[PDB]
Amino acid sequence: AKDAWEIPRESLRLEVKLGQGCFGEVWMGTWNGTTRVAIKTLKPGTMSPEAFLQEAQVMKKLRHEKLVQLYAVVSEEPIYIVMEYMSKGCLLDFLKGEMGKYLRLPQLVDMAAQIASGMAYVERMNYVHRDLRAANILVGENLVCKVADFGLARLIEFPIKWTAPEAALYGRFTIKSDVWSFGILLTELTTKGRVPYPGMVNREVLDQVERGYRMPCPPECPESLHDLMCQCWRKDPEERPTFEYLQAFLEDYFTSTEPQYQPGENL
Ligand SMILES: */C=C/C(=O)Nc1cccc(-c2c[nH]c3ncnc(OC)c23)c1
Repeated sequence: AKDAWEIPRESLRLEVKLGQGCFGEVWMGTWNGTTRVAIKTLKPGTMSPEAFLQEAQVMKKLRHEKLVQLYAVVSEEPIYIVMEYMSKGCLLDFLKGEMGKYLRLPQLVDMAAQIASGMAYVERMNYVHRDLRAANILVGENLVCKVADFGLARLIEFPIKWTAPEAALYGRFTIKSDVWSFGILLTELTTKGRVPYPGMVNREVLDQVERGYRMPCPPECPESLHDLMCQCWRKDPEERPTFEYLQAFLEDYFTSTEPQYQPGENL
């Protein structure tokens, strides 16, 4: 028995590869002959069909302007998850590539504010994302940024570099472990997409972060924004800020917190 998200596969056409998802290719396509969509597919043997479809099931419950929106599901093999098309690709590639070279702090903080707004919704809905990072943010026209890849997201009831230590070690995933990941994402934004903890392997990251080590202020990043990162990286997850606070802080940043900001060479 199917629900009202289900469509027939013949209503989809797949034009062009957009890249590799976690478990199969993602394609740009059209739906019902007039809607541009993205279509996540499942590579054979990677994982079971319904484990793949848990991603679609979580997106059925989520609807916000800063989260990539589910459109439709084909729940018979070959499975397709059909969703909103984001024309500028993943944020990580955007930051690393030609276009991000001219991004400066006002645009980067505005992207962080949009991401914080989507995560504030996740927060209000009592969900956790667990895979928050620049590779899982998608960019659209006018530099809209949206939270994507809900493959691990879940109603509240792993790469150590982005994952809060209590989640990596003990599996304690809460919205505060996502707040930690958002702090790491802020470093990806202010370094034009560099890998966090440069020159450290995972085991060193784990040992050091447990000893109190935190990344220093990126070059030309204001101390006030590095302070925000350090708050997101507090050892005690309950001392980390809420996404509601991060959204407001970042939206108001250049009036309330850095009214004297001056452009630099890179930020
Ligand atoms: C950061 C690299 C990366 O993950 N790129 C990437 C892979 C697969 C798909 C996409 C992509 C691009 N536009 C999209 N719109 C909607 N959904 C997507 O994937 C789910 C999109 C980028």
